[PDB]
Amino acid sequence: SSLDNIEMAYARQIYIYNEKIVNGHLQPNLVDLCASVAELDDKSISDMWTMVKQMTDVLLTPATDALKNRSSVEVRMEFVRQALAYLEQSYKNYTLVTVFGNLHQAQLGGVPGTYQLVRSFLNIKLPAPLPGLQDGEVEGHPVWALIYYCMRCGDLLAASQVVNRAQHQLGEFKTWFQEYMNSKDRRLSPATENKLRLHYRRALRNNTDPYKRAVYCIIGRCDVTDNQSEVADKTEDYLWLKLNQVCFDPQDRLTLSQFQKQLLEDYGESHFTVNQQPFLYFQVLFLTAQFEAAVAFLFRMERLRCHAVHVALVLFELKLLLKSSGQSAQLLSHEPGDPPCLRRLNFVRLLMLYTRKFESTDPREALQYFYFLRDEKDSQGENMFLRCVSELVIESREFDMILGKLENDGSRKPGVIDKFTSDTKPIINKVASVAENKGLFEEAAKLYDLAKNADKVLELMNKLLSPVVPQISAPQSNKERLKNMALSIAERYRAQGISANKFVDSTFYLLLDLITFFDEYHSGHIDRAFDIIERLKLVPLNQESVEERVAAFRNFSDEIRHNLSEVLLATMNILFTQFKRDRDSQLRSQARTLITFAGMIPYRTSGDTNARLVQMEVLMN
Amino acid sequence: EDRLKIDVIDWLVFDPAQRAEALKQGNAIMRKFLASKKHEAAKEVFVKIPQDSIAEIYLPAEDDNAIREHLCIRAYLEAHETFNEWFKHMNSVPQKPALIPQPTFTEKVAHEHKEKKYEMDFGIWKGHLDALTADVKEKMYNVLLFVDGGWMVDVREDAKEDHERTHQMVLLRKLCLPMLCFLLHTILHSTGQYQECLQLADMVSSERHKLYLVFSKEELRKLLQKLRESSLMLLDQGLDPLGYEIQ
Repeated sequence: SSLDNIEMAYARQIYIYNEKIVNGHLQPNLVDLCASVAELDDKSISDMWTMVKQMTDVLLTPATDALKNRSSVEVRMEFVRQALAYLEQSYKNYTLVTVFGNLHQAQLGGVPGTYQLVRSFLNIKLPAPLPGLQDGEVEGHPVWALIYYCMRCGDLLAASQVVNRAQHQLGEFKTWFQEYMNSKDRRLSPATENKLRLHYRRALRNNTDPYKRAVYCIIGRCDVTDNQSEVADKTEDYLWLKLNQVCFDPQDRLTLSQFQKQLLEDYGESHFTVNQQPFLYFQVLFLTAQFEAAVAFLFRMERLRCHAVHVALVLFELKLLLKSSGQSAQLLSHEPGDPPCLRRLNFVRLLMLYTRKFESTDPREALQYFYFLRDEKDSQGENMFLRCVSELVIESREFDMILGKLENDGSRKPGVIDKFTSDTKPIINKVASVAENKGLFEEAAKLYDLAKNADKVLELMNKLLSPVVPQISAPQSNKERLKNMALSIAERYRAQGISANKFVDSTFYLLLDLITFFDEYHSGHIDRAFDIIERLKLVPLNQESVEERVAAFRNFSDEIRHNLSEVLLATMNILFTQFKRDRDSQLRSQARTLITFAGMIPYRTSGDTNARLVQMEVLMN
Repeated sequence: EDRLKIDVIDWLVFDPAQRAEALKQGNAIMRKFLASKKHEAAKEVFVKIPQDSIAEIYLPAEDDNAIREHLCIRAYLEAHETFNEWFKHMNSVPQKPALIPQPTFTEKVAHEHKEKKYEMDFGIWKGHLDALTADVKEKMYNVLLFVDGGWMVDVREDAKEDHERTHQMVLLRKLCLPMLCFLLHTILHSTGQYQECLQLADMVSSERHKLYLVFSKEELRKLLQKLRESSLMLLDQGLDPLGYEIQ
């Protein structure tokens, strides 16, 4: 097996999600089905899916195009809020593990109020007082530190409580903050927003209290260039600092498009992967709505291929992933007729790479991933899922497992693909078609016979029999192994009343009779073998039938005319033997008949055959 | 391995400066196939040899013989191309009209016509036959009586030793000259030319060709039981064994 522990667990989860859609059940939450395995690994992966769920848990317009949802200002706004809510909660967990040694340890004693937690967080991260703080303290801590880390944790209420106990010190900041907490989308009114920004810009552009600076332009979304590096030293603190500063419809203003493009264009992977920590960059792209970038990026880490494919599937089963129309493009690209700030993922190629790894010895699991390509076609029109099953069968040669083995008793035990579509007639011909083009007739027959395509089964069975008609049928020979399959196809084609056009069909049952004629001839059962050839009315034995038999030879399958030479000789040698054992006249007359027939028929080795036939007739007299 | 050999010919034919080596090797290759009677094999090679090879090449003992051998081989092939046509025809004789005993007066007339049309076709199927018999015969005498030293027999005697080829040329004579004789006998007998059948015993025994040395003792007797058969039909006609009027 080519699948690692983690990859295998995901496969099982994707089998469920397929079993549900294959039986018409409720469309379960894919993101939940993937996070179910994440908990079996380190929290590096669990915290990823947590971000994936929260970033995709946005009210969408079902049955709407992918590009439309992702271009709409409506959806683009909720992404920023879902990310901020993740950066705030994520930071809140950092504040817990900073005070208590373990999340469990914090829980048993009880998670304290965000206010008392933050206070018990300031104790550690600033034990001694910084001399540059302003506006005094509140219950033993600087008022601005409390406000910042409370807003950072996302509890505006806890921050407003701090403000209520410092009404005299904070001046007019109270009426401004109380408006920020009330107004939605973390934005103030243009009039009041103007009043505070100008005040900050007036004489507080450079204040000795960094926490004061941070809060002001987090509330006013100002000084976008100043990264407030004094307080936002971590990467998440930067993302959170900026997403609280982005704006929507000219100076000192930043928008999501600029920010998202500004980040990866100027400070690409190189900047965010110098510490050899891959998820850091992924979180930067995913929490900025650049899902295709983050997916391709994370898909290149050979250790995190599994995770990047699935986060792509989630975005794909939620009409959020922007697929690349052309299949000839690179993995990541920007369509020419699209804005430059969005990118597109060649989803078809993405799955095709992941599959090649475990498609060789783990076919069942491969199909589960090929199903997601059911909705796509190629330039030639083939259904992508169907084509992927053809290529996977041509390579793996797993016919019984994937296509269903058709035993020699008339049964068709369904295969693994039967689960996904009930119309399995084309691919069985596709797979049968190539194997036919590769001279693998004995297989192409079994495959065509699996799809009950007798036109092709009998055609190929005619080719495999004609060479072996006069041969000696011996144990385990190529004659027995082909005759016995032909008879197993004759019964199942009569018991089920199946037949190809009379040309293909007539020749097929005719060869089977001839194969019996030589099997009796090679055994010495001369009398019995003579009777068979007489029924077939293939070789004339009375002079009257020569005219009609000669005309019939003209339109009989060349697979029959080929073996005419051996038939005449065996029949002659049959009469020849019976002569040495009135009757003499009758054999003599029949001997003549064979000669005149052979004389009027142009066929294989007519030279040596016509001569031998005449000699055997002379010895009779 | 058939293709390996028939394919090495196009490589030697491509370069006109090696036409003498292309022919020589073409001969060898066709000598192996002839011993197996692979005539479509031998001929598929025979066409690859440009039809104007002989003209251009113009002489070492190895080139005089290979030119002769090539034509010998063509004389042999053409003696099988025309026989298989002739033989194919011998086996396509117009069939007698079918009889409908107790006929209606309708079936009586359809049959008076089918019987009169057949008595036109059988005349032409002797017509086409005679012309395919006159032609296949000529070819069989071009091989059997090959001009200037017999078939597959070098005229040039100053080449360097090639036991493989030389013994391949003796063999080809012992496989194919008994076999061409027996065919010609079958052609002469099939067309009722019995007097001439018996005159195969002059051709063979002849000291001019010494064809009888290419025969095994068994093959001889067989040819002698073939001629005694033509003789019979000559008695049935009222003539002596050899076809001459009984005075």
